[PDB]
Amino acid sequence: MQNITQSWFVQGMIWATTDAWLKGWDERNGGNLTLRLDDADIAPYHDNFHQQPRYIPLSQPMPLLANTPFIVTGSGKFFRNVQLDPAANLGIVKVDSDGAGYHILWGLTNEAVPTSELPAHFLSHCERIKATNGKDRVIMHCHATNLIALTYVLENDTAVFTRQLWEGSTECLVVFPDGVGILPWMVPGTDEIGQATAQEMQKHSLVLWPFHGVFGSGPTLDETFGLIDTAEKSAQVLVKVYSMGGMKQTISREELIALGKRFGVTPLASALAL
Amino acid sequence: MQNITQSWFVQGMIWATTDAWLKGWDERNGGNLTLRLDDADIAPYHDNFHQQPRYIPLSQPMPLLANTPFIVTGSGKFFRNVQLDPAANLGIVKVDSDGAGYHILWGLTNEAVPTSELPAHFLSHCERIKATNGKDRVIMHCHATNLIALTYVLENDTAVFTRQLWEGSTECLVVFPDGVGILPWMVPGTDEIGQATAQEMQKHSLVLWPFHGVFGSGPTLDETFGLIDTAEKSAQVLVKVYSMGGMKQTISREELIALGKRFGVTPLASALAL
Amino acid sequence: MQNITQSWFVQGMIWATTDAWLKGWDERNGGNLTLRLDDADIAPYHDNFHQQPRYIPLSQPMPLLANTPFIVTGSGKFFRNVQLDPAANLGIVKVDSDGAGYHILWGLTNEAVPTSELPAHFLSHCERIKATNGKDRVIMHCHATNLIALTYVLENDTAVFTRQLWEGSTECLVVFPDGVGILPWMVPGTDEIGQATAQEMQKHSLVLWPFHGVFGSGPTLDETFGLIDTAEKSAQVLVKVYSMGGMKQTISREELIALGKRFGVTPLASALAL
Amino acid sequence: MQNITQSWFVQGMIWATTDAWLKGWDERNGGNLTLRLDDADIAPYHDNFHQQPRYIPLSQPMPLLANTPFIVTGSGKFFRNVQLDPAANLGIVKVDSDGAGYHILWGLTNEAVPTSELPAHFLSHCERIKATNGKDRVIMHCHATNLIALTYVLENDTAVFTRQLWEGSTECLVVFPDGVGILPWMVPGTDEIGQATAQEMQKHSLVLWPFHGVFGSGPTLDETFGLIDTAEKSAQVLVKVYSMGGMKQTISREELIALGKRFGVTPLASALAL
Ligand SMILES: [Zn+2]
Ligand SMILES: [Zn+2]
Ligand SMILES: [Zn+2]
Ligand SMILES: [Zn+2]
Ligand SMILES: [Zn+2]
Ligand SMILES: [Zn+2]
Ligand SMILES: [Zn+2]
Ligand SMILES: [Zn+2]
Ligand SMILES: [Zn+2]
Ligand SMILES: [Zn+2]
Ligand SMILES: [Zn+2]
Ligand SMILES: [Zn+2]
Repeated sequence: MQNITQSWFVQGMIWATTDAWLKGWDERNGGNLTLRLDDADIAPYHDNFHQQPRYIPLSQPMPLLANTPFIVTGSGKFFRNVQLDPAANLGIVKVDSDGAGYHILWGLTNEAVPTSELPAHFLSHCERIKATNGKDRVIMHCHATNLIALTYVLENDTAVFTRQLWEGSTECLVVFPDGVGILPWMVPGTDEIGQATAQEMQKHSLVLWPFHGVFGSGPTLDETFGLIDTAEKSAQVLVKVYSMGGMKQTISREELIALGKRFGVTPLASALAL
Repeated sequence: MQNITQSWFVQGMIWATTDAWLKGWDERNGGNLTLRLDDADIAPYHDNFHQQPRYIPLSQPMPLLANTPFIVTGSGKFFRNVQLDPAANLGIVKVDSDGAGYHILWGLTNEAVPTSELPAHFLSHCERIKATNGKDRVIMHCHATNLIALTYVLENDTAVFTRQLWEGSTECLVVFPDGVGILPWMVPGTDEIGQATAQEMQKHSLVLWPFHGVFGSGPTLDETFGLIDTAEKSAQVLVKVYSMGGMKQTISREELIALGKRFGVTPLASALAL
Repeated sequence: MQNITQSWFVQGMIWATTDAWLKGWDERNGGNLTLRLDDADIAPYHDNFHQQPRYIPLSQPMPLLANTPFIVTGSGKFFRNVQLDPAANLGIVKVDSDGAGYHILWGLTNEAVPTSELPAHFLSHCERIKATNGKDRVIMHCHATNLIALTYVLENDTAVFTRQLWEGSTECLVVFPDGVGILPWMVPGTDEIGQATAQEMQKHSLVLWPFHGVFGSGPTLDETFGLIDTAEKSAQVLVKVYSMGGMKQTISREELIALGKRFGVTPLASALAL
Repeated sequence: MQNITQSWFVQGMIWATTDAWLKGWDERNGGNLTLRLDDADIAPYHDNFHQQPRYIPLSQPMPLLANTPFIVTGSGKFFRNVQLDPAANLGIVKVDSDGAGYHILWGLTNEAVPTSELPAHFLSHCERIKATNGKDRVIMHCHATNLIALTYVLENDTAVFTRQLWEGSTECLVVFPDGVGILPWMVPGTDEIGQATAQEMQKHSLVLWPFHGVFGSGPTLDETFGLIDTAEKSAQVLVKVYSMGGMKQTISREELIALGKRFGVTPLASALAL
């Protein structure tokens, strides 16, 4: 066999955090990542676990997550460093039988704790489980540069921002037909931002935090990264276009309608009506 | 000997898709790549082939491709992932004796299929074989960032866009004297876009899809990548120039004429007449 | 055991200089880095030391640094090259018992000397030791591209520049609540710039040199790099925003106040009053 | 011992071409590089040489280069590929006893030839040998993106362009006090451009070719790359500044004078007088 560091999920967390770091999305400790696992994923490795797993209570219980293991990035940890020492910067946590707290089964060495945003990641996992009949398994936050820049110049409105993003690369309507939900600026790490993000996650796989960054959900690390990368690539194109004095032409409503029909998706009505 | 993963063509596909990924041209599954092989390339490795190669019919037969093997990127596959698992993300296909379909000789594991754009890649291969007396072997699509951005600000016209690209780096006229053919925006993955792209490929080695990306043809992976990289580098320069308020000076018609004479190329007349 | 090149501190210097090089912050010999060590760090490796450590006097003695070892980048050395040959490009120096000079214990082969800016790094180390009760251990200088660009377009004033940086990413107020001190342009490598930078370091962990670059202080290589990376990422966002015609909206004073309260920091009053 | 591929000079050529490729300066075959060697460099490896070195005549003899070996990039070769197969993409050439031609001692396999710009590189080597009493050993050409972009917006005049570059990063006056000589646009690969570049090399270590790229000279690969990287980094800053609507403040003549005095350099008078 092998050590847990060579598992598909530890190697996956490494690749995702490194690639996000390399894109320029995760300065310092900016960003966090949680992946919902099955018991079968971690089972072969139980003797690599901490002998006496630390328990941390959850302020709000999440019975929908009872008995569920996750691999998570740590609080104050750098995406840059994950590849260098996965055990120091990542943890495997398991929510207990009534969803009242979790045990830290592996990693987060030297008394590290999960991302301060864990109970918020958990709330969004809950809404995404319901919204997708258990398909979604990942919540990813990063400081995607061009998407951030756009929040200073575009109206911070779901329909308006979504429509520009759709225009900025042909694939975007196909990739996120439900659009990108945009919150008002909120104090990060608060219960209130967690709740508001989870509420937006009911209707969208992508949520923007003006002047701060993006939140994405998806079934796998690759698909979730890909989702955020698609929105950020469109944002990159838009920044160049706006910098050159704006669109002389663009993808029309008629074209977006034809696109949604061909790919069997229902584009967000408000964004499409503009 | 060696396994097929170490062949020049599998290693070539890996390098090309990775480099395109690293340039920022291939977010998510954006992009696709097909390379026409000879029987001699794949022959040493036949016992590595799937035991019972899956057959897929072609909607339109292509007898010009009868008996021809290709290595191709898979549908829904990420350029990012090719280096990690070539067999999962790439396939070797061989068109049958009457060009009615192809067998999947190798790769595309777990029921993966070639790029949904395979019959379109095939149509362009056909036109490029005819246009170059069999020299061209590669069709490459990617989401080249600056070229995309320019399609929102420049007139989407072959002559006009080609002329700006020629101006944006001295080598461009020498590298693509036949210019870049620009289609109207079209729904991707359709028969209609495949046909229109193949028609443009009769007269140009590079074709642009407004608000979406670029298509290039060439004799080798390196030369085809190089061709697209040249156009995208010129586009990068132009974006910076337009962002700084536009050209105060540029390469003149007189200079472009002198350049084409020295290098023994015939610049596209309409682009040169501007 | 191991050679000194595999120590945490030599490997740390390698990663920090390489990453800064990869970010585009350290063309040629642009940039310098010094890390304050303990005797326990270098002790195991004393027999790897130069047999007869070269002594260099300090123009101004620094008794606060008596007996203190540092690992430092060399004068005229390239950040790019550190990874290739740490011993050629890095040195371990130890300040003597009265702070009158230092011995070169290791590295800086072929008669290389520490960064010409060593006595200035030392002055800032002194002010940062006092300002943080010995917590700070690193002084890092680099040519952070977007921060440089901003010094041609923003008022070069501590309060004004700090406030824009806070606005340019939500985390910035939390990461540098004391702000970024901005000096007038000064001739580099002079006693005068060393003194002025050290004076600014009394009140700020980050100091800008208009038309030149940034200086940061912190307790570890990672945290200091992270600090500079945070300011530069905000600057990158601001450059894009200014390029697109400026802020239509931004983080308000009210929001910054709420942010500082939640995170338990006191934002620089003058920057906050704007 | 070792094979020639592990020599300092083959490894140096690899690093220089790869790094230039990674910076985005060398799309396709854009760019070329020649390094003047001594007989002592190549001597240990003579039995690795081609058995019967191919001879190529020089159109104009260069007796100043008699008996001199060089390692060079090949014609039509990609900087990207050098790391993959140095022998295919690089050659060691040795100019014969009267400077009438050269033998290809090593590399350029499969009938490859040195950069079509070899006799031009050679002419500049000659002028740089004279200008520096034999210190300069490298001629490097690349398609440095931001420097190219600036040639569409700044006056293509030595004094004017040099002065902006000096302003764009404090170190530039110190690094190239003699300035950057700017030619008119010329047809590349011609005798005329070779001559004009060599003439500019009498007075400058850096020469710009509008709408095309840069040429640099220096004593080592690192120092020459560093020289070009410095000018390109300043150009990058200037592009951002011009994109944000231009300089509100900048490095003054008075400051540049003070800078040149401190560093013991004589700034180009015409650029300084502006
Ligand atoms: Zn965040
Ligand atoms: Zn067990
Ligand atoms: Zn919504
Ligand atoms: Zn596409
Ligand atoms: Zn067999
Ligand atoms: Zn056409
Ligand atoms: Zn500096
Ligand atoms: Zn000892
Ligand atoms: Zn201050
Ligand atoms: Zn060139
Ligand atoms: Zn011999
Ligand atoms: Zn001159």
